Amino acid sequence: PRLKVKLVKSPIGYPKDQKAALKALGLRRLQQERVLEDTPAIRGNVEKVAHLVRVEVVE
Amino acid sequence: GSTRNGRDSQAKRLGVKRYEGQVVRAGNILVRQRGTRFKPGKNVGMGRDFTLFALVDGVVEFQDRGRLGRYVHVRPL
RNA sequence: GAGGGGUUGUGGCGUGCCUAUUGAAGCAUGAGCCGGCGACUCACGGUCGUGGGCGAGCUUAAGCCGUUGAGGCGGAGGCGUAGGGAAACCGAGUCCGAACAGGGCGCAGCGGCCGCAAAGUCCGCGGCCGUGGACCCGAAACCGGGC
RNA sequence: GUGGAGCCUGGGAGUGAGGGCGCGAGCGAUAACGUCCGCGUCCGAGCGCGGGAACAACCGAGACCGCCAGCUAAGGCCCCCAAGUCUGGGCUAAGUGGUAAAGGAUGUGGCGCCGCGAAGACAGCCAGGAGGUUGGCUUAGAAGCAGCCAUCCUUUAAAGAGUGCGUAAUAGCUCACUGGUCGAGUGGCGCCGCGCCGAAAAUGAUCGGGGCUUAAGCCCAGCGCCGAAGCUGCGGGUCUGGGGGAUGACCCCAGGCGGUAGGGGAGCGUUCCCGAUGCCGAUGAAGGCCGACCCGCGAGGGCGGCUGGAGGUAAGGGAAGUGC
RNA sequence: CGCCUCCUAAAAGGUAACGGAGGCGCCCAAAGGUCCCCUCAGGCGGGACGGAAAUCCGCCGGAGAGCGCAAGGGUAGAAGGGGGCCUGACUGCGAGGCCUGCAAGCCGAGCAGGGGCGAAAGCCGGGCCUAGUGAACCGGUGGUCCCGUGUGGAAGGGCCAUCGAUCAACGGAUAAAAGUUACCCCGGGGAUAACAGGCUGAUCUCCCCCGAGCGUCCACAGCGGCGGGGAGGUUUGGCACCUCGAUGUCGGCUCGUCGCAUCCUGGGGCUGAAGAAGGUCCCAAGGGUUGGGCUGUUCGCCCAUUAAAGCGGCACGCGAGCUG
RNA sequence: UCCCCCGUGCCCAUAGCGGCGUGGAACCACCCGUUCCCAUUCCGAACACGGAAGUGAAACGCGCCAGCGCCGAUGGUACUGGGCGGGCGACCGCCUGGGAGAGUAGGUCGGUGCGGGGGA
Ligand SMILES: CC(=O)[C@H]1O[C@@H](OC2=CCC(/C=C(\C)C(=O)N[C@@H]3[C@H](O)[C@@H](O)[C@H]4OCO[C@H]4[C@@H]3O)=CC2=O)[C@@H](O)[C@@H]1O
Ligand SMILES: NC(=[NH2+])NCCC[C@H](N)C(=O)O
Ligand SMILES: [Mg+2]
Ligand SMILES: [Mg+2]
Ligand SMILES: [Mg+2]
Ligand SMILES: [Mg+2]
Ligand SMILES: [Mg+2]
Ligand SMILES: [Mg+2]
Ligand SMILES: [Mg+2]
Ligand SMILES: [Mg+2]
Ligand SMILES: [Mg+2]
Ligand SMILES: [Mg+2]
Ligand SMILES: [Mg+2]
Ligand SMILES: [Mg+2]
Ligand SMILES: [Mg+2]
Ligand SMILES: [Mg+2]
Ligand SMILES: [Mg+2]
Ligand SMILES: [Mg+2]
Ligand SMILES: [Mg+2]
Ligand SMILES: [Mg+2]
Ligand SMILES: [Mg+2]
Ligand SMILES: [Mg+2]
Ligand SMILES: [Mg+2]
Ligand SMILES: [Mg+2]
Ligand SMILES: [Mg+2]
Ligand SMILES: [Mg+2]
Ligand SMILES: [Mg+2]
Ligand SMILES: [Mg+2]
Ligand SMILES: [Mg+2]
Ligand SMILES: [Mg+2]
Ligand SMILES: [Mg+2]
Ligand SMILES: [Mg+2]
Ligand SMILES: [Mg+2]
Ligand SMILES: [Mg+2]
Ligand SMILES: [Mg+2]
Ligand SMILES: [Mg+2]
Ligand SMILES: [Mg+2]
Ligand SMILES: [Mg+2]
Ligand SMILES: [Mg+2]
Ligand SMILES: [Mg+2]
Ligand SMILES: [Mg+2]
Ligand SMILES: [Mg+2]
Ligand SMILES: [Mg+2]
Ligand SMILES: [Mg+2]
Ligand SMILES: [Mg+2]
Ligand SMILES: [Mg+2]
Ligand SMILES: [Mg+2]
Ligand SMILES: [Mg+2]
Ligand SMILES: [Mg+2]
Ligand SMILES: [Mg+2]
Ligand SMILES: [Mg+2]
Ligand SMILES: [Mg+2]
Ligand SMILES: [Mg+2]
Ligand SMILES: [Mg+2]
Ligand SMILES: [Mg+2]
Ligand SMILES: [Mg+2]
Ligand SMILES: [Mg+2]
Ligand SMILES: [Mg+2]
Ligand SMILES: [Mg+2]
Ligand SMILES: [Mg+2]
Ligand SMILES: [Mg+2]
Ligand SMILES: [Mg+2]
Ligand SMILES: [Mg+2]
Ligand SMILES: [Mg+2]
Ligand SMILES: [Mg+2]
Ligand SMILES: [Mg+2]
Ligand SMILES: [Mg+2]
Ligand SMILES: [Mg+2]
Ligand SMILES: [Mg+2]
Ligand SMILES: [Mg+2]
Ligand SMILES: [Mg+2]
Ligand SMILES: [Mg+2]
Ligand SMILES: [Mg+2]
Ligand SMILES: [Mg+2]
Ligand SMILES: [Mg+2]
Ligand SMILES: [Mg+2]
Ligand SMILES: [Mg+2]
Ligand SMILES: [Mg+2]
Ligand SMILES: [Mg+2]
Ligand SMILES: [Mg+2]
Ligand SMILES: [Mg+2]
Ligand SMILES: [Mg+2]
Ligand SMILES: [Mg+2]
Ligand SMILES: [Mg+2]
Ligand SMILES: [Mg+2]
Ligand SMILES: [Mg+2]
Ligand SMILES: [Mg+2]
Ligand SMILES: [Mg+2]
Ligand SMILES: [Mg+2]
Ligand SMILES: [Mg+2]
Ligand SMILES: [Mg+2]
Ligand SMILES: [Mg+2]
Ligand SMILES: [Mg+2]
Ligand SMILES: [Mg+2]
Ligand SMILES: [Mg+2]
Ligand SMILES: [Mg+2]
Ligand SMILES: [Mg+2]
Ligand SMILES: [Mg+2]
Ligand SMILES: [Mg+2]
Ligand SMILES: [Mg+2]
Ligand SMILES: [Mg+2]
Ligand SMILES: [Mg+2]
Ligand SMILES: [Mg+2]
Ligand SMILES: [Mg+2]
Ligand SMILES: [Mg+2]
Ligand SMILES: [Mg+2]
Ligand SMILES: [Mg+2]
Ligand SMILES: [Mg+2]
Ligand SMILES: [Mg+2]
Ligand SMILES: [Mg+2]
Ligand SMILES: [Mg+2]
Ligand SMILES: [Mg+2]
Ligand SMILES: [Mg+2]
Ligand SMILES: [Mg+2]
Ligand SMILES: [Mg+2]
Ligand SMILES: [Mg+2]
Ligand SMILES: [Mg+2]
Ligand SMILES: [Mg+2]
Ligand SMILES: [Mg+2]
Ligand SMILES: [Mg+2]
Ligand SMILES: [Mg+2]
Ligand SMILES: [Mg+2]
Ligand SMILES: [Mg+2]
Ligand SMILES: [Mg+2]
Ligand SMILES: [Mg+2]
Ligand SMILES: [Mg+2]
Ligand SMILES: [Mg+2]
Ligand SMILES: [Mg+2]
Ligand SMILES: [Mg+2]
Ligand SMILES: [Mg+2]
Ligand SMILES: [Mg+2]
Ligand SMILES: [Mg+2]
Ligand SMILES: [Mg+2]
Ligand SMILES: [Mg+2]
Ligand SMILES: [Mg+2]
Ligand SMILES: [Mg+2]
Ligand SMILES: [Mg+2]
Ligand SMILES: [Mg+2]
Ligand SMILES: [Mg+2]
Ligand SMILES: [Mg+2]
Ligand SMILES: [Mg+2]
Ligand SMILES: [Mg+2]
Ligand SMILES: [Mg+2]
Ligand SMILES: [Mg+2]
Ligand SMILES: [Mg+2]
Ligand SMILES: [Mg+2]
Ligand SMILES: [Mg+2]
Ligand SMILES: [Mg+2]
Ligand SMILES: [Mg+2]
Ligand SMILES: [Mg+2]
Ligand SMILES: [Mg+2]
Ligand SMILES: [Mg+2]
Ligand SMILES: [Mg+2]
Ligand SMILES: [Mg+2]
Ligand SMILES: [Mg+2]
Ligand SMILES: [Mg+2]
Ligand SMILES: [Mg+2]
Ligand SMILES: [Mg+2]
Ligand SMILES: [Mg+2]
Ligand SMILES: [Mg+2]
Ligand SMILES: [Mg+2]
Ligand SMILES: [Mg+2]
Ligand SMILES: [Mg+2]
Ligand SMILES: [Mg+2]
Ligand SMILES: [Mg+2]
Ligand SMILES: [Mg+2]
Ligand SMILES: [Mg+2]
Ligand SMILES: [Mg+2]
Ligand SMILES: [Mg+2]
Ligand SMILES: [Mg+2]
Ligand SMILES: [Mg+2]
Ligand SMILES: [Mg+2]
Ligand SMILES: [Mg+2]
Ligand SMILES: [Mg+2]
Ligand SMILES: [Mg+2]
Ligand SMILES: [Mg+2]
Ligand SMILES: [Mg+2]
Ligand SMILES: [Mg+2]
Ligand SMILES: [Mg+2]
Ligand SMILES: [Mg+2]
Ligand SMILES: [Mg+2]
Ligand SMILES: [Mg+2]
Ligand SMILES: [Mg+2]
Ligand SMILES: [Mg+2]
Ligand SMILES: [Mg+2]
Ligand SMILES: [Mg+2]
Ligand SMILES: [Mg+2]
Ligand SMILES: [Mg+2]
Ligand SMILES: [Mg+2]
Ligand SMILES: [Mg+2]
Ligand SMILES: [Mg+2]
Ligand SMILES: [Mg+2]
Ligand SMILES: [Mg+2]
Ligand SMILES: [Mg+2]
Ligand SMILES: [Mg+2]
Ligand SMILES: [Mg+2]
Ligand SMILES: [Mg+2]
Ligand SMILES: [Mg+2]
Ligand SMILES: [Mg+2]
Ligand SMILES: [Mg+2]
Ligand SMILES: [Mg+2]
Ligand SMILES: [Mg+2]
Ligand SMILES: [Mg+2]
Ligand SMILES: [Mg+2]
Ligand SMILES: [Mg+2]
Ligand SMILES: [Mg+2]
Ligand SMILES: [Mg+2]
Ligand SMILES: [Mg+2]
Ligand SMILES: [Mg+2]
Ligand SMILES: [Mg+2]
Ligand SMILES: [Mg+2]
Ligand SMILES: [Mg+2]
Ligand SMILES: [Mg+2]
Ligand SMILES: [Mg+2]
Ligand SMILES: [Mg+2]
Ligand SMILES: [Mg+2]
Ligand SMILES: [Mg+2]
Ligand SMILES: [Mg+2]
Ligand SMILES: [Mg+2]
Ligand SMILES: [Mg+2]
Ligand SMILES: [Mg+2]
Ligand SMILES: [Mg+2]
Ligand SMILES: [Mg+2]
Ligand SMILES: [Mg+2]
Ligand SMILES: [Mg+2]
Ligand SMILES: [Mg+2]
Ligand SMILES: [Mg+2]
Ligand SMILES: [Mg+2]
Ligand SMILES: [Mg+2]
Ligand SMILES: [Mg+2]
Ligand SMILES: [Mg+2]
Ligand SMILES: [Mg+2]
Ligand SMILES: [Mg+2]
Ligand SMILES: [Mg+2]
Ligand SMILES: [Mg+2]
Ligand SMILES: [Mg+2]
Ligand SMILES: [Mg+2]
Ligand SMILES: [Mg+2]
Ligand SMILES: [Mg+2]
Ligand SMILES: [Mg+2]
Ligand SMILES: [Mg+2]
Ligand SMILES: [Mg+2]
Ligand SMILES: [Mg+2]
Ligand SMILES: [Mg+2]
Ligand SMILES: [Mg+2]
Ligand SMILES: [Mg+2]
Ligand SMILES: [Mg+2]
Ligand SMILES: [Mg+2]
Ligand SMILES: [Mg+2]
Ligand SMILES: [Mg+2]
Ligand SMILES: [Mg+2]
Ligand SMILES: [Mg+2]
Ligand SMILES: [Mg+2]
Ligand SMILES: [Mg+2]
Ligand SMILES: [Mg+2]
Ligand SMILES: [Mg+2]
Ligand SMILES: [Mg+2]
Ligand SMILES: [Mg+2]
Ligand SMILES: [Mg+2]
Ligand SMILES: [Mg+2]
Ligand SMILES: [Mg+2]
Ligand SMILES: [Mg+2]
Ligand SMILES: [Mg+2]
Ligand SMILES: [Mg+2]
Ligand SMILES: [Mg+2]
Ligand SMILES: [Mg+2]
Ligand SMILES: [Mg+2]
Ligand SMILES: [Mg+2]
Ligand SMILES: [Mg+2]
Ligand SMILES: [Mg+2]
Ligand SMILES: [Mg+2]
Ligand SMILES: [Mg+2]
Ligand SMILES: [Mg+2]
Ligand SMILES: [Mg+2]
Ligand SMILES: [Mg+2]
Ligand SMILES: [Mg+2]
Ligand SMILES: [Mg+2]
Ligand SMILES: [Mg+2]
Ligand SMILES: [Mg+2]
Ligand SMILES: [Mg+2]
Ligand SMILES: [Mg+2]
Ligand SMILES: [Mg+2]
Ligand SMILES: [Mg+2]
Ligand SMILES: [Mg+2]
Ligand SMILES: [Mg+2]
Ligand SMILES: [Mg+2]
Ligand SMILES: [Mg+2]
Ligand SMILES: [Mg+2]
Ligand SMILES: [Mg+2]
Ligand SMILES: [Mg+2]
Ligand SMILES: [Mg+2]
Ligand SMILES: [Mg+2]
Ligand SMILES: [Mg+2]
Ligand SMILES: [Mg+2]
Ligand SMILES: [Mg+2]
Ligand SMILES: [Mg+2]
Ligand SMILES: [Mg+2]
Ligand SMILES: [Mg+2]
Ligand SMILES: [Mg+2]
Ligand SMILES: [Mg+2]
Ligand SMILES: [Mg+2]
Ligand SMILES: [Mg+2]
Ligand SMILES: [Mg+2]
Ligand SMILES: [Mg+2]
Ligand SMILES: [Mg+2]
Ligand SMILES: [Mg+2]
Ligand SMILES: [Mg+2]
């Protein structure tokens, strides 16, 4: 069970800890997609930036 | 036109210094305080200015004993 | 001479340069234009870094001899090889102390004898620091001797 | 959680005038493009790009280079102006939209809530509306209706010693009030949406303009498209990492590459020295003037034609009066 | 102007303003160490002199008293009150920490020496705690006997301990220090005032809402208590945003031009409008809006007239147009 | 291992105040004395010693009672981390996660560890 996370809204203008969450997820470019294992710690950062991101449950 | 106020003293950096579960060494300060807001418990001494400090290496534990007060203990490792 | 050069009618877009500023196209500074001159260096010391030499050692200074764009000699001396203490002094310790206490400051190679790699030190190079005007230009002034 | 993350030692700094905005406070006047802190953010240094008419900091978005390719963001799709004169339901008539408040109003629409009414309402027309009472605090008037410490009867279908107008008083009109007349609604509340007034300032006006009314305005619900230097496709550069391969030989894959103060790296060119008793040079040195050519990311370097007429100087190193 | 307490301070710490409130520059030989004992303020009732409150008794009374002094925290299961013995208001040190730019400041178990109290467990390196303070340099005093300029001494130093700071501008320039400049000068700043502009609109000017009450009667002809909402940007200011490598200032003269909250003339409604003359409001910016005395004046007062002798904006319009 | 009592802890008022009732064999207390140890800023009240005639009156223990005190949901709301909108403002909303305080229903006249003496 995994999470497909697409960065869809720019973090410019958002607090630095939300920029850091993106770094924890490996999201560094707009429209970039990452597939991460679905653990509570990863899901914590995905939710932190949910207003920036598009999520999809996979495999 | 002039102010009779304008004075204040330096802040004193009071408060708890080691929270429950933290590993301390003997002599470590655990609480800076005015009076006995916390009381020394097992393996914790108290100095002339109410400072709580650990008497042994170990782990900090807090305990709220109601009307008996709040206590800081150090459980040896 | 299926390409390119010159010119520019129309359409799109478009707030000089530098300086100083929170912020300048800015109605803030400087510049008419062109050419030439024009501002981070050098000596000595220091501190790191670095390229080499040698290594419990490293290195010479003034000179002297040679050379006439030839190098050599010269160990006086300097840094390092021990620290601690105000000092007497003791010394891998020493200082405080009554202490054999406690504490401060100190004390310590890889390989199959030879290698290597290294204290440290010498020289070159580079950054930055100290002393000099020390990146360059600029006062109002102060002082001396004359007119 | 492998990130231009973190920690340790040391070399070099610059900065120590901030500013807007959002939130939380203090000061100020629940003033200031005001001021002083806190958390955040952007500009500073992103006055690079789209939107906002124009505009550092509002919205969108972090610009390595190239393309007459594609998708989007905010914002837009009647014409200026790229894309809908797109679809369905409603509202507004004020050009409201396209700057303002207490407050005022039979503007409009949607709701609730009372009543009063075919035991005949409301409106209109039609009568009546009356004795005690020129009444009591009362006199200088106070006679229902100048203020009070009053509302009581009587004749009735009905009638408050009185709603408003009038008198100095009186009267008078006329209300609540009851009867007839027609023949179905009528009066009063409260709430919501959108509008109206309240709304005067100095050069010429204007929502950015034109112009727009079952909108090209506003509210609700949709489908499509346009739209940036964001994202994608293709090609290239450089650095970093990983592979090749063993080592800078070149290749392949991946990622980073806005930037002021400032740190670091790699280069270009100028003058001079070694190279050089050499070598290029009158079949033409240096310098000058051209070039649409070649190499180089670039600073530059070649090459060619003309000028010029005697100097110039390689690979590799060295030193500075070195680039306006 | 250093230091302490509380708040501001956005529930860790820290956090500013010429923000809101208070305190310190001491003190105590016990007000210190230890051992033992004791428990408040206040209310009610009772008691000679004796009272709101002196001292006594009883009942209720968890902490509102007390703790030398500000404030806060803490506190009777004592840190409060009383007594006995005492000097730990130790010497030599100090694991480990708090805080922190530095330097300071703070807490501190434990070991040794020699003690105090206690039967003992133990406690004691001043004070319930947080303010009661001052780095160096220079010098004094006691001790130490470490240095002693050929040598022995001595002079003079070092070391240990302690002293002399309103160095209070309290991280403290010298051992030693006030004014004036319109006779002024230089370097700078629109980092910062005076002018004008800007933002703001408290103040200013104007317009409204409410309807007490006035107006013989009658809230609204004309007025409008106490309160409430706005507009304008001509006043005085707030702020300090362009301009200090210069944006010339009051008043006058000259020349206009604009706004309309209209002074006159034109058109109106209401009137407590008989007429005539007025008052008040509405529409209206086309034109017009005098001459003189005083004063630098703007303004204003005055004289004589007038249909009227309007008020504001234009860098308080206009000095590369004049005056001064 | 059950009930009563006596010591001593823990939870820290659901354990408290008040009213009533109960217990003396045992234990505890008051009690009986003040010679002795010790003691009163006076007092054998207290502290202390030696006792054992009495009483559970005081105190203590154990019950019952909800007048006070104490505890107190569920539901709803305020507020809010994060995300969004609106207003010229004072300020007002929406989404997601969190979520009081007051008050209401109700609860409570304690629960429990260890040792000792007694009882069955
Ligand atoms: C002039 C200069 O050289 C420079 O200064 C700048 O200009 C000005 C500076 C100051 C100024 C006015 C001042 C100081 C004043 O106090 N003015 C008041 C009052 O406000 C004024 O209206 C008059 O009122 C009656 O008397 C006056 C009264 O003293 C006017 C200026 O124009 C700059 O642009 C110029 O280059
Ligand atoms: N989920 C929250 N933290 N909400 C905060 C509420 C604040 C916001 N101004 C509102 O009234 O809606
Ligand atoms: Mg998406
Ligand atoms: Mg964004
Ligand atoms: Mg981004
Ligand atoms: Mg944004
Ligand atoms: Mg955040
Ligand atoms: Mg955080
Ligand atoms: Mg991106
Ligand atoms: Mg004062
Ligand atoms: Mg203050
Ligand atoms: Mg002060
Ligand atoms: Mg402080
Ligand atoms: Mg402070
Ligand atoms: Mg403080
Ligand atoms: Mg704390
Ligand atoms: Mg102590
Ligand atoms: Mg103390
Ligand atoms: Mg726990
Ligand atoms: Mg414990
Ligand atoms: Mg052509
Ligand atoms: Mg062309
Ligand atoms: Mg062409
Ligand atoms: Mg075009
Ligand atoms: Mg331009
Ligand atoms: Mg511009
Ligand atoms: Mg240039
Ligand atoms: Mg310049
Ligand atoms: Mg400047
Ligand atoms: Mg400036
Ligand atoms: Mg400025
Ligand atoms: Mg220009
Ligand atoms: Mg210009
Ligand atoms: Mg200027
Ligand atoms: Mg200029
Ligand atoms: Mg300047
Ligand atoms: Mg010139
Ligand atoms: Mg020219
Ligand atoms: Mg030149
Ligand atoms: Mg240099
Ligand atoms: Mg030089
Ligand atoms: Mg040099
Ligand atoms: Mg050097
Ligand atoms: Mg050097
Ligand atoms: Mg070197
Ligand atoms: Mg050598
Ligand atoms: Mg040698
Ligand atoms: Mg030497
Ligand atoms: Mg020495
Ligand atoms: Mg000694
Ligand atoms: Mg030692
Ligand atoms: Mg050591
Ligand atoms: Mg070697
Ligand atoms: Mg070496
Ligand atoms: Mg340096
Ligand atoms: Mg010099
Ligand atoms: Mg000089
Ligand atoms: Mg120089
Ligand atoms: Mg220099
Ligand atoms: Mg002179
Ligand atoms: Mg002099
Ligand atoms: Mg002089
Ligand atoms: Mg002379
Ligand atoms: Mg970085
Ligand atoms: Mg970094
Ligand atoms: Mg790394
Ligand atoms: Mg560094
Ligand atoms: Mg460097
Ligand atoms: Mg450097
Ligand atoms: Mg600086
Ligand atoms: Mg500096
Ligand atoms: Mg400074
Ligand atoms: Mg500053
Ligand atoms: Mg500033
Ligand atoms: Mg600031
Ligand atoms: Mg500031
Ligand atoms: Mg703000
Ligand atoms: Mg802010
Ligand atoms: Mg908001
Ligand atoms: Mg707010
Ligand atoms: Mg705020
Ligand atoms: Mg505040
Ligand atoms: Mg106001
Ligand atoms: Mg500001
Ligand atoms: Mg503001
Ligand atoms: Mg403000
Ligand atoms: Mg900021
Ligand atoms: Mg700057
Ligand atoms: Mg930006
Ligand atoms: Mg930035
Ligand atoms: Mg921008
Ligand atoms: Mg810009
Ligand atoms: Mg542009
Ligand atoms: Mg823009
Ligand atoms: Mg734009
Ligand atoms: Mg545009
Ligand atoms: Mg802009
Ligand atoms: Mg701006
Ligand atoms: Mg980029
Ligand atoms: Mg498309
Ligand atoms: Mg869109
Ligand atoms: Mg448009
Ligand atoms: Mg079109
Ligand atoms: Mg649409
Ligand atoms: Mg349509
Ligand atoms: Mg209208
Ligand atoms: Mg309009
Ligand atoms: Mg309009
Ligand atoms: Mg309204
Ligand atoms: Mg209204
Ligand atoms: Mg209406
Ligand atoms: Mg309506
Ligand atoms: Mg009457
Ligand atoms: Mg009548
Ligand atoms: Mg209107
Ligand atoms: Mg429609
Ligand atoms: Mg596009
Ligand atoms: Mg594009
Ligand atoms: Mg890109
Ligand atoms: Mg590519
Ligand atoms: Mg890189
Ligand atoms: Mg590549
Ligand atoms: Mg690449
Ligand atoms: Mg770059
Ligand atoms: Mg580098
Ligand atoms: Mg070169
Ligand atoms: Mg050059
Ligand atoms: Mg030469
Ligand atoms: Mg030669
Ligand atoms: Mg030659
Ligand atoms: Mg030849
Ligand atoms: Mg020839
Ligand atoms: Mg030729
Ligand atoms: Mg040449
Ligand atoms: Mg040459
Ligand atoms: Mg060329
Ligand atoms: Mg020729
Ligand atoms: Mg040539
Ligand atoms: Mg020659
Ligand atoms: Mg050469
Ligand atoms: Mg060579
Ligand atoms: Mg030069
Ligand atoms: Mg200080
Ligand atoms: Mg605070
Ligand atoms: Mg606070
Ligand atoms: Mg705090
Ligand atoms: Mg801290
Ligand atoms: Mg002050
Ligand atoms: Mg004071
Ligand atoms: Mg005493
Ligand atoms: Mg009493
Ligand atoms: Mg009494
Ligand atoms: Mg008496
Ligand atoms: Mg009494
Ligand atoms: Mg108290
Ligand atoms: Mg006091
Ligand atoms: Mg005592
Ligand atoms: Mg005592
Ligand atoms: Mg004794
Ligand atoms: Mg330490
Ligand atoms: Mg420190
Ligand atoms: Mg201090
Ligand atoms: Mg001892
Ligand atoms: Mg002893
Ligand atoms: Mg002892
Ligand atoms: Mg003894
Ligand atoms: Mg002892
Ligand atoms: Mg001790
Ligand atoms: Mg005390
Ligand atoms: Mg005491
Ligand atoms: Mg004290
Ligand atoms: Mg001190
Ligand atoms: Mg000195
Ligand atoms: Mg001395
Ligand atoms: Mg001596
Ligand atoms: Mg001697
Ligand atoms: Mg001698
Ligand atoms: Mg001698
Ligand atoms: Mg002798
Ligand atoms: Mg001797
Ligand atoms: Mg002697
Ligand atoms: Mg002596
Ligand atoms: Mg001393
Ligand atoms: Mg002195
Ligand atoms: Mg003072
Ligand atoms: Mg000072
Ligand atoms: Mg001073
Ligand atoms: Mg001080
Ligand atoms: Mg000094
Ligand atoms: Mg001094
Ligand atoms: Mg002196
Ligand atoms: Mg002085
Ligand atoms: Mg002085
Ligand atoms: Mg002077
Ligand atoms: Mg004068
Ligand atoms: Mg004078
Ligand atoms: Mg004079
Ligand atoms: Mg003169
Ligand atoms: Mg003169
Ligand atoms: Mg004179
Ligand atoms: Mg002068
Ligand atoms: Mg000057
Ligand atoms: Mg100067
Ligand atoms: Mg100057
Ligand atoms: Mg200014
Ligand atoms: Mg300043
Ligand atoms: Mg100013
Ligand atoms: Mg000024
Ligand atoms: Mg001014
Ligand atoms: Mg002013
Ligand atoms: Mg003025
Ligand atoms: Mg002006
Ligand atoms: Mg001004
Ligand atoms: Mg201006
Ligand atoms: Mg202006
Ligand atoms: Mg304004
Ligand atoms: Mg206003
Ligand atoms: Mg206004
Ligand atoms: Mg006002
Ligand atoms: Mg108005
Ligand atoms: Mg009215
Ligand atoms: Mg009246
Ligand atoms: Mg009337
Ligand atoms: Mg009235
Ligand atoms: Mg009126
Ligand atoms: Mg009034
Ligand atoms: Mg107002
Ligand atoms: Mg007003
Ligand atoms: Mg104005
Ligand atoms: Mg003005
Ligand atoms: Mg002002
Ligand atoms: Mg003003
Ligand atoms: Mg001001
Ligand atoms: Mg200013
Ligand atoms: Mg300024
Ligand atoms: Mg400012
Ligand atoms: Mg100026
Ligand atoms: Mg100039
Ligand atoms: Mg100028
Ligand atoms: Mg000038
Ligand atoms: Mg004036
Ligand atoms: Mg005019
Ligand atoms: Mg008008
Ligand atoms: Mg008229
Ligand atoms: Mg008329
Ligand atoms: Mg008439
Ligand atoms: Mg009349
Ligand atoms: Mg008449
Ligand atoms: Mg009239
Ligand atoms: Mg009217
Ligand atoms: Mg009218
Ligand atoms: Mg007119
Ligand atoms: Mg006109
Ligand atoms: Mg006129
Ligand atoms: Mg005259
Ligand atoms: Mg005359
Ligand atoms: Mg005159
Ligand atoms: Mg006059
Ligand atoms: Mg005159
Ligand atoms: Mg006057
Ligand atoms: Mg007068
Ligand atoms: Mg006349
Ligand atoms: Mg007239
Ligand atoms: Mg006149
Ligand atoms: Mg004017
Ligand atoms: Mg003015
Ligand atoms: Mg003025
Ligand atoms: Mg003027
Ligand atoms: Mg004027
Ligand atoms: Mg003028
Ligand atoms: Mg002039
Ligand atoms: Mg003038
Ligand atoms: Mg002029
Ligand atoms: Mg001029
Ligand atoms: Mg002119
Ligand atoms: Mg001019
Ligand atoms: Mg004149
Ligand atoms: Mg004059
Ligand atoms: Mg028991
Ligand atoms: Mg237990
Ligand atoms: Mg009871
Ligand atoms: Mg009984
Ligand atoms: Mg009982
Ligand atoms: Mg018995
Ligand atoms: Mg019995
Ligand atoms: Mg006796
Ligand atoms: Mg006996
Ligand atoms: Mg007795
Ligand atoms: Mg007893
Ligand atoms: Mg007995
Ligand atoms: Mg009993
Ligand atoms: Mg008892
Ligand atoms: Mg019950
Ligand atoms: Mg609770
Ligand atoms: Mg509750
Ligand atoms: Mg709840
Ligand atoms: Mg929020
Ligand atoms: Mg809300
Ligand atoms: Mg919520
Ligand atoms: Mg929730
Ligand atoms: Mg709450
Ligand atoms: Mg609750
Ligand atoms: Mg109970
Ligand atoms: Mg129990
Ligand atoms: Mg037990
Ligand atoms: Mg038991
Ligand atoms: Mg038993």
